[PDB]
Amino acid sequence: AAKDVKFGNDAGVKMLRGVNVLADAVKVTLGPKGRNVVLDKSFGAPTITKDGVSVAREIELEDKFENMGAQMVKEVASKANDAAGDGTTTATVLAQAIITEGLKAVAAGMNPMDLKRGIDKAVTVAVEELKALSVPCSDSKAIAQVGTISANSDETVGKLIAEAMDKVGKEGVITVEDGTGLQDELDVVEGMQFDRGYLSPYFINKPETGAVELESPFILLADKKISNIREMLPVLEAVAKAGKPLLIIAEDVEGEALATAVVNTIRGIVKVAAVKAPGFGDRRKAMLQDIATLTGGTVISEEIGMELEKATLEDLGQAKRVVINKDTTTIIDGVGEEAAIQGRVAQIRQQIEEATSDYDREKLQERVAKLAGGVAVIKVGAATEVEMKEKKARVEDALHATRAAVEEGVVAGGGVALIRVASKLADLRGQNEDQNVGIKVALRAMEAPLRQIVLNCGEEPSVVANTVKGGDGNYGYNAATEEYGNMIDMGILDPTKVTRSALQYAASVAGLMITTECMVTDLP
Amino acid sequence: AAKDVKFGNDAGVKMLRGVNVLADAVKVTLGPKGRNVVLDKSFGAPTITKDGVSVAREIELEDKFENMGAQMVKEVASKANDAAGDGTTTATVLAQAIITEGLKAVAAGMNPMDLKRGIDKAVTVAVEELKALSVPCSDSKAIAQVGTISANSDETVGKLIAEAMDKVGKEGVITVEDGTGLQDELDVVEGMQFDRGYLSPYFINKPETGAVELESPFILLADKKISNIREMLPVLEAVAKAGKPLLIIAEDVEGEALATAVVNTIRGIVKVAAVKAPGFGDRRKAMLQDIATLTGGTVISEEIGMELEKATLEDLGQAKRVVINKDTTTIIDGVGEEAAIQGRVAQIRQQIEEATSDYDREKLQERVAKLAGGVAVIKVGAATEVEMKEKKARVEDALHATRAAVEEGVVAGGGVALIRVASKLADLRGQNEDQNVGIKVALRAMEAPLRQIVLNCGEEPSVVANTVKGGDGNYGYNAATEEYGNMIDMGILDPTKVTRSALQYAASVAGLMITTECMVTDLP
Amino acid sequence: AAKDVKFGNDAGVKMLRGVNVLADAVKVTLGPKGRNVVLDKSFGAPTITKDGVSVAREIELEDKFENMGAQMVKEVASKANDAAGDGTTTATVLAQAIITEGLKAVAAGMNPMDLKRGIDKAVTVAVEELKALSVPCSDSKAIAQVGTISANSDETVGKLIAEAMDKVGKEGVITVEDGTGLQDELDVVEGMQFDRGYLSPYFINKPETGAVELESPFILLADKKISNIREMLPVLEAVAKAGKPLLIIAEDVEGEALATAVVNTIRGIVKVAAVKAPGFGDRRKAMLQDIATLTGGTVISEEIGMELEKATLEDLGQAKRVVINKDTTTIIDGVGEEAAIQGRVAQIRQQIEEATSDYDREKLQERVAKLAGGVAVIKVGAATEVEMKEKKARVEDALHATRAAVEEGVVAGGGVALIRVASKLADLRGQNEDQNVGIKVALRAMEAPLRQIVLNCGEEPSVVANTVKGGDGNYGYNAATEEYGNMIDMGILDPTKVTRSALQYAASVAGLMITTECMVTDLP
Repeated sequence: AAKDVKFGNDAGVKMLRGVNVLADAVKVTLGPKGRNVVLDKSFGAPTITKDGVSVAREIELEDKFENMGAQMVKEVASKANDAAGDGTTTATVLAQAIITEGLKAVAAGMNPMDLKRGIDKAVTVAVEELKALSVPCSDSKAIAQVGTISANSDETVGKLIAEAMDKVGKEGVITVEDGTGLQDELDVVEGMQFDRGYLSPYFINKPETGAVELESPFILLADKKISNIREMLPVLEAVAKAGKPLLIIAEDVEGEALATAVVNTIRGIVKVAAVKAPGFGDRRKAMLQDIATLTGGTVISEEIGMELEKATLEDLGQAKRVVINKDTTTIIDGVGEEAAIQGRVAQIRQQIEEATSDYDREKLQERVAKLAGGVAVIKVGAATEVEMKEKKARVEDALHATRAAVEEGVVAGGGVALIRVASKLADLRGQNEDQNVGIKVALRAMEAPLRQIVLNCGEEPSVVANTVKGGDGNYGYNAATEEYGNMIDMGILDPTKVTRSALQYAASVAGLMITTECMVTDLP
Repeated sequence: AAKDVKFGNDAGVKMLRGVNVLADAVKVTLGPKGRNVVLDKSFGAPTITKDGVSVAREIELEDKFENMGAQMVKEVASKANDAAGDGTTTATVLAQAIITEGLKAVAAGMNPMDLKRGIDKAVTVAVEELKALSVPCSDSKAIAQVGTISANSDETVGKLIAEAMDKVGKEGVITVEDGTGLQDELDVVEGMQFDRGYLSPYFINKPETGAVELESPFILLADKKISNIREMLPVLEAVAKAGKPLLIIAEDVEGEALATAVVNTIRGIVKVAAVKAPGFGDRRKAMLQDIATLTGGTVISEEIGMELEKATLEDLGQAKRVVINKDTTTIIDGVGEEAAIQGRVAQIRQQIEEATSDYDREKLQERVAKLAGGVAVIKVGAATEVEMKEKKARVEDALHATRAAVEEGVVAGGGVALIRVASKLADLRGQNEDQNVGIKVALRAMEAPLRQIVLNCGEEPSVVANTVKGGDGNYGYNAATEEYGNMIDMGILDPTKVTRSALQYAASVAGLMITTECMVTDLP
Repeated sequence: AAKDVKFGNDAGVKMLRGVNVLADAVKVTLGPKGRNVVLDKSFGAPTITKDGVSVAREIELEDKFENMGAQMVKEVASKANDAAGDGTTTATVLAQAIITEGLKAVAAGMNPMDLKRGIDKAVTVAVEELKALSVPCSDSKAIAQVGTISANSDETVGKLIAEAMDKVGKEGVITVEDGTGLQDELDVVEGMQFDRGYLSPYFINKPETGAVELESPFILLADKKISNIREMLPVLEAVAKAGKPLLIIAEDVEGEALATAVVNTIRGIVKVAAVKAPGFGDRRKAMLQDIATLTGGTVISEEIGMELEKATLEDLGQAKRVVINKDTTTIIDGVGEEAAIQGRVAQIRQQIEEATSDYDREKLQERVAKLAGGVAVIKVGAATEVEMKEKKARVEDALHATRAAVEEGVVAGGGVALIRVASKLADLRGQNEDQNVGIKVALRAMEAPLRQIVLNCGEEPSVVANTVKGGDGNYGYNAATEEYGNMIDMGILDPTKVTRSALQYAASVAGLMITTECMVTDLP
């Protein structure tokens, strides 16, 4: 359709306005003294929330250009939460900061490309600095401390996490489920998890968390690309007769007839979810085998002349439960044959011993790790179903926070780590002056989160920032108690991974936006 | 419907406005320091891009006249990319330049026809000059150097290209596919390629590249003109039963019932693509035979009393994969019979020996070349599916750049070749003064690309252009490092074919537009 | 009246707009290829001019704020012409340049006060550099060369100047008058000149040059402050009876009754001009004596009981002619008594010998210099009254240019001196980064005049500037011949004083304007 096109500063003011609406709405919720945000609902009474992610989700602007600015920052900042399990609001606050001052410099005549180089440099060094400031979290004592901190100081949740991680490894697969009573339960089970999410977002099940749970599903393993439902109908019918849901693990499901029907048609009659087989090339085939033996099912491969038209229920595998999300599939309890699973693990173990290269060995043992590793299932018990459900949420949150913590450590929370590394980089320079202001732009932006936090406290942000900067190490301001001190000792910290992801993604969009000369959108 | 008609300068200002919007939007992305362009999407978050071809694709204007101007330049400039595999944005920048100054002269009272003759002359001589400035790229060392340069200095990609080209000829057919693992693979296979594109653009498949891939398709060869689906339904049903896609190679498919249903109806149920048989007259029939034997299928000819109503699956040929685009069809792995294929090649080889004219011999051997030539398939391997997919793109790009390079050599990139040849033509003259300004208009326009590139660098374009022009040979400005030097040594070059196609097509529309006196369009 | 008040950037854009109208109108006339400007007149046919001072005089804007911006730059830039006899347009061009980029930086968030400090520093050093680049003009050969150059290469005018200056000193008082015939005449005459201009601009006589000529006027010396006409009427009557004009040299004339009547009433009946007595304190009295003896008149001092009520014609002095302007009064031919004048000069000469301090000696000899110096009168002869009048103008212009040249030398004209000193100051820095951009702002602005000059030539200003900067010494671009070379040898130069005044005044307003936060004006 006829388009509306904007160039330079015109497009600049437009994006800045859309970003400021998004950022200003979301940032009010930042910190222990964060304010509420009311989100209207046609469904009934408005929702009062402090979850900056929920607010962002509702932000859409009327002006096509301004809306483009907001949707850009929203997309990138969301990648932070996906990556580190948190960081979206901080990413938005930083983004707004870098974009605001970056565009000012651009409008002052500075070179966009240089400004971006400077911003990029400061971020590189700053990430190094965060890495240095990081406090590791490896021992079970640490793991529990982080866990309870994330679970709002719940010693029990920390224990659970630490116990699960100890019983399955810090990088092992751990799930959280509803308890059967008062007592918590933990049991490692034959299972597996691979980095492959649902093909269609429309597969989301009851779990509001943006996931899909399937009780006793039938796993269908086919290394073919299923684009049409025709050669799969018989299976679907049989599955339907069983009343059990279905999980389709194929090379890829094309939205021509299969994914089309599986979604558009199966909106209640059946529970079917589809995901891509892990890996590519030959490994894709091997892994499907691992999954097959694990679930006790067989893979349908055209190479062997296997026909989905003849795929009977016995070919389908099964698991106690399966949880799929944006980019992961976890097979919780494979109905596989213990000895068979052990046989494969041994078979692959042998292959590793006779490997002729590092690459082969690596991938080979990654597979045995999955099969031989198992899944640790946490069953959150409580006195009442309400408590149980609430605690379960806490466990899920703490689990993510802790995993991120074991991976890259922990750093002073409250927006102090960012303002810390920034104070160090005061002598950093670049190939030229534009690059230098670029560097300054990033450094000043690193103070935005703390200043926002102190703003919601009704305190003076430039005074607290000035004070925190003058200090050293993990010395900061505790907005909860509104007293200065050692952030780590005060138990106010964030996984270094979320602070890093937040900064990097924020700098990413800020950079793109600062080096954008033209915007194209449909006319109203 | 009632039309709106414009004449002379009125139509002139209209087209100029439509061209300036299109060119200004697209040219911001030119050069190593090219800026970003945001393209709104209703599908979700906007797309931030630097691909001038993507931007152009989105340009549609509200004013009917201005939009005509833009659509004209877009259509011709796109032919450059199709021809040389690149050149569209440069073609647009040049076009804008020639059109801007041409119309000024026209409005000054100069003769449009003369102005165009002058422009046309300058381009003829300039193309000769580019030919002279060209550095050949024939030896495998050169082929690899160009290949890696195109693959962002990836020695491996250059190797691949050179290896493939050596194993199948520099003008042989080479395809790129996904790897089966870490290692790259290369294997010549039974295949063929002819200059015939898809009948309907609506046949475009998953490949966003404006192409269509078909895995294990059934090739239908019919030298009849299929306008109605009736006499083809039985075949379609059988194909459907096989679940395999279909490729229809017929004399021509008419949009009455066949192309209508094949597109409008087959939007998911089946995968059907249609293309015209190669050549015309008797050759059309002969070639279809070649394709038939190659794919192992048989041609349905009304001459022999063949009825499509009775066309069974055994009549249909098959290939491992088929890729069709705007103006080409490539049969990657014909399931033909080795001996049969060899028999035909021999049969035609004999025919060549007993040929009674140059024309006969020529076309005869063009056919044996296709059959006896084979297709070189490159399998891009990598450590991860992401890497593999990214590298594969690089290989595809480098492959096109290199093929263009072997054909017409290579020339100083960065908009330097055009400004070079232009500095030489300073004494060129024509039949008269109007023709002379015509010549000047084109020569000055040849500086547009470099000046744009330098503009995006934040540098002074008239100073760099002045300096580059004063130099000689492949001496230019390296916008990457922002230093002058020998473009070829600095590894900054373009295939002479793209620079040529860009200039010629740009001058084409510029000429038409400059000699346009009336525009007709529907009223709003 | 109710006011309209603006602050910060709002007032910024307003002043910038008013300055751009003023500067853009005036700068079109810059250089040998300067364009014309048409200034409407109700009096008859429009005036076509290239005199940037005339254009500026006509610039008044509708918007009260924008007009304030224009009137500010006009007032300061005019001080340059007053000081060095030229420089107004250059001052305007520079001012526009410094203001344009200064305000950009301010709007970018830079500190106004710092920016101004930087600008001020660059100007200080640059003036030093100009002083160093200066070519002295002292010997009569030089004086003549500069003179003819100013007189459009007229060897005769140069001769005249050099002859006059030699016959009366380089810092002596020289006047230009109409010739009595074909031959030029030059004669030193009993006269004097002091730095005191007319009290009311409404005293301007026939000389359109903004001056007042009085033939055989009666000089009235009164050290009293004349605010009322009452005690002066008798004198005025007597003067009227003589029909001769009158020059009133008093301590000060107050606009209550005297200056009121002398102007508002004497608009044709009499020719009366008034100026303040030179110096202050006791010196004011002494000097009046010198003037008295010089003109042969007597001073009326209340101290001695002198009453203006009784001031007869014999008390009034007389001179062949008197010329008064904005800030100077020149008594051309005092009817004093040779011996009396010689007596005073001797009397003061004695006082100098018995002086007890440097200050006394200095001022004492400044007085004898005036009396004993005399005035050199140049009589411009020609073949026709038209030629005579035209040549006379040339002599007056050349005389001013040359005097400025003897005082501070001469520098490469054509906007080359400014771009020269600027290229040297590339390493200059200040107390901080804002101060640094301030410095850069000034340096870049120093290129504006040459770039404008080359712009009017239809040439590329950034190319010529780049070339001139790369050169060294007085190497520049001759816009007249449009060839590079040694500006001084090519005879293209400006008195160092005008280039200096232009830069300083330009930086003055630019600084004030850049550090202005609020503007107040009446509402429309």
